[PDB]
Amino acid sequence: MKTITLYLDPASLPALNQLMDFTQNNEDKTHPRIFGLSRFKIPDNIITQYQNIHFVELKDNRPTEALFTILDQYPGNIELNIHLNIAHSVQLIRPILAYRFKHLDRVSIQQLNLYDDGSMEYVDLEKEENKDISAEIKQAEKQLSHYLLTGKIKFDNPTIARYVWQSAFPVKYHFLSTDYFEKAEFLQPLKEYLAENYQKMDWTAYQQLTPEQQAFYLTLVGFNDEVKQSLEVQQAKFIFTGTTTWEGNTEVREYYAQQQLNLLNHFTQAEGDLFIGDHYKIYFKGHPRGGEINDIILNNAKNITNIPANISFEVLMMTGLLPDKVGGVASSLYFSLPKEKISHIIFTSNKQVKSKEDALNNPYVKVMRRLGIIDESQVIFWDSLKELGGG
Repeated sequence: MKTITLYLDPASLPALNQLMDFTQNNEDKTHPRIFGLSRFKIPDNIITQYQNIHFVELKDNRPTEALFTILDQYPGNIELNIHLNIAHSVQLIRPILAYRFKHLDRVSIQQLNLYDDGSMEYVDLEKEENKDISAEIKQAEKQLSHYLLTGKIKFDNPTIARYVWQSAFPVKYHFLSTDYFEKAEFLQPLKEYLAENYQKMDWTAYQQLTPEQQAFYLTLVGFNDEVKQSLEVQQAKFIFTGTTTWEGNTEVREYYAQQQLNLLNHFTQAEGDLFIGDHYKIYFKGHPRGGEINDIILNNAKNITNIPANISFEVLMMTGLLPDKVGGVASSLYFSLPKEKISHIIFTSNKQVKSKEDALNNPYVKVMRRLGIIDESQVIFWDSLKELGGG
């Protein structure tokens, strides 16, 4: 009997957790492993160190049929150890369930480990607030066994179905926010249901491996030493989160570059409304699709250190390199940050947000406010901040 470990995720957070799982087990050079991590390319010089390592593409949050080609290489008795994105768990496991049903005597499912995509799960559960959660769980289970038996996916509550895997297999869930499940009242049937099967996502796994495995992990995540060392200086650190353009009544891109510099100045300058203090080392996390706007900010801000697109907040949290403060333009990414680290989040104008009021009704914002992670005074609409000088 062979165990085969499958690592599947179209997003980022589950993949980061699963690359950590691989890193921890990396002394084992031959354990059969199948990677379907859409955002991460494992280096050739890492791959050639392993035997029985496979790669599968995901198309619409589901591995392609090349997955069966891989499994066929393993005749005889197999048990599958599967790691999944929670939000997409139904689509992701699909081909796995289909393969199992053609080999019921040979192939079983050993364990599922599921991790949060991010804020999405929480924003989705909020939509389920006026339902009888207890009866929703019971139906989801019946519809899950029907999916296992026939392959027919039809869930009355796709969101709740993400949390019923235990009706069928051993499962361990890893949550960004266990407080949400323990404090959201409509969710109590679910909390008591998940019983011994959930845990708070751990961010300290990195601190416990060998220095070689740490290096290995930094490599898996594409974290160059240059940026890492800069994030290690012994000084207060602040990250400004950048953006592109917004509804500012102009196609003049320069205007958006100048205004973001003014928003940064509100954190950076003693005269600014959001002043963080004179002793903070400043960093910049520009929008990936920032281009030349990232260029102006970088060239017109004083000693600001740029952080490249691949080093996400999730990457910093996994390696313990998250700065002391994070502030700037709003992104759902702020959902993952510990409370003590969030300073101010500023929302620019678009179709969904035309004011602070609208900003407070943003989905991920509403759940952070419910959780006590940010106060409404930390939420700011962009044009409420004055223009600061130059000197």
